[PDB]
Amino acid sequence: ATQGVFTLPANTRFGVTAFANSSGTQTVNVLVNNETAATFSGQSTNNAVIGTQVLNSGSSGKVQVQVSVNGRPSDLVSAQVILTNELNFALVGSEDGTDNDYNDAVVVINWPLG
Amino acid sequence: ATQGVFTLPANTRFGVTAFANSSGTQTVNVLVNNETAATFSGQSTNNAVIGTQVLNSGSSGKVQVQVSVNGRPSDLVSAQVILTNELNFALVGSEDGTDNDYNDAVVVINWPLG
Amino acid sequence: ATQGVFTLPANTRFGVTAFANSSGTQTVNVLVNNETAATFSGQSTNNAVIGTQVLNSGSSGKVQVQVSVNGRPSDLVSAQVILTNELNFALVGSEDGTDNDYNDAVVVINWPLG
Amino acid sequence: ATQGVFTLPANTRFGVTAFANSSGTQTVNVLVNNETAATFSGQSTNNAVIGTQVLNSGSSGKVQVQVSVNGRPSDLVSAQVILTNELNFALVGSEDGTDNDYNDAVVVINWPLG
Amino acid sequence: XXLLXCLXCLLK
Amino acid sequence: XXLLXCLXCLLK
Amino acid sequence: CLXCLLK
Ligand SMILES: [Ca+2]
Ligand SMILES: [Ca+2]
Ligand SMILES: [Ca+2]
Ligand SMILES: [Ca+2]
Ligand SMILES: [Ca+2]
Ligand SMILES: [Ca+2]
Ligand SMILES: [Ca+2]
Ligand SMILES: [Ca+2]
Repeated sequence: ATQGVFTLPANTRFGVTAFANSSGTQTVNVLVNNETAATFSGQSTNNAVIGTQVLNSGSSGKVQVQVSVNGRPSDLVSAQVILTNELNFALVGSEDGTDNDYNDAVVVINWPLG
Repeated sequence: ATQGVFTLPANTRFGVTAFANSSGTQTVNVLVNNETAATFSGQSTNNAVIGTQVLNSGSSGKVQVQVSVNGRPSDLVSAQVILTNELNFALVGSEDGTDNDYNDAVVVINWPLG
Repeated sequence: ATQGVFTLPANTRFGVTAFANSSGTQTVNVLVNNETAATFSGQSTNNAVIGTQVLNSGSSGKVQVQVSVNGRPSDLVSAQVILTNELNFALVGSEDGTDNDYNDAVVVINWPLG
Repeated sequence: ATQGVFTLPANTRFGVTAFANSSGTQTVNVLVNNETAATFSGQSTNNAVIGTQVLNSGSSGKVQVQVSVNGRPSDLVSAQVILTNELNFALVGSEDGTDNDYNDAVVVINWPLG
Repeated sequence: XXLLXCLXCLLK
Repeated sequence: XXLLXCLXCLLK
Repeated sequence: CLXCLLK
């Protein structure tokens, strides 16, 4: 199944934050209405924030996370969880290799903000 | 029910990161083995990262997140989510006021690292 | 924080199912648009389904789960989870006593159907 | 990434329950320690429970859900969610066709029991 | 179900 | 953040 | 692994 695609409420500001746990330099692309809205890129094996940004979900509300290392797409896993019917997390993990720890880039999307 | 308390695998390194969405200054305390291991502080209404750190879950693995604003404890919501039986997220929302958006301090714990 | 309250897409069919793990007889009430729409009841310490029913989320989409034992409201915990941006679970646990296993009545709401 | 595989605490009783939302007859197999422990089958487009059982996670704790329709394996999505650090759900959705509603067989695994 | 299981069922 | 933000920011 | 041994 498709992973890393979330339907947000339309026109809503949301946070996106990326952490790195890999020898490879991670590139995180955040797409909004099928166009690249943000791109983070960094390297760490110790969970460093390689990017954080507040974006707008746009008229469609559709947000997609894509991860790649040296042009190779990472395998994604994802889910969305909602706490007390209000606080939303969209969670992405990614594996750029063979050890299958799926933390090589970790992406957290949260809303609402403010 | 108790919220903000997670049993991690023992002696395991994890990432802990806090975001703020509130006019009030947020204080986020992370206890390991019932003792403070990190304290984050900051103010933002734009989802700013007010703290990020790697800690060790210790011999018990018990990790507790506490949130307060000018000394007033916030109401907490929390849950743990596991993706592909490997990638863990412990998630906390907090409410310091009356509007109940539960994003005033948002805390994300993730593991494994590396 | 409020638990057991979920905002489904309006006018949508959903399933609600309840399991029992307690010596006390569980009473699960499902409210739609703040009016009782289904009530399950039963006792089991072996996870017996005490009820399962298809309901319509109504014009508001507001679904509430309430659990009591012998007139006494159980403490509730809940979350919502979405898989591949389509499949929804609203999850409820409840505690009627002091051992805090929070399984005394377990309620699973899923959608879409069909 | 692998889906439908969960590491439970070893030698623990857990409930597993399957729902059907498809014109195709669902076959749900539940493996413990890579051996089939339970098999559910039924057809419904209205979320009928086609199986519920209590199983033991065994010495490894490894529980796998497999879904097929007339022998054709279904595409799986899955995650595990933990409430108040105690109540565990392992969730499976499956898709047997082209509409991608991933509700054709829905499987819920919950623990602890009793 | 043993002493406890009886008390349980009995009292509730 | 406007008259709203300023009050909030001031008082807290 | 030698590739990894260089990490
Ligand atoms: Ca990896
Ligand atoms: Ca890694
Ligand atoms: Ca608030
Ligand atoms: Ca807020
Ligand atoms: Ca109990
Ligand atoms: Ca119980
Ligand atoms: Ca389908
Ligand atoms: Ca279907």
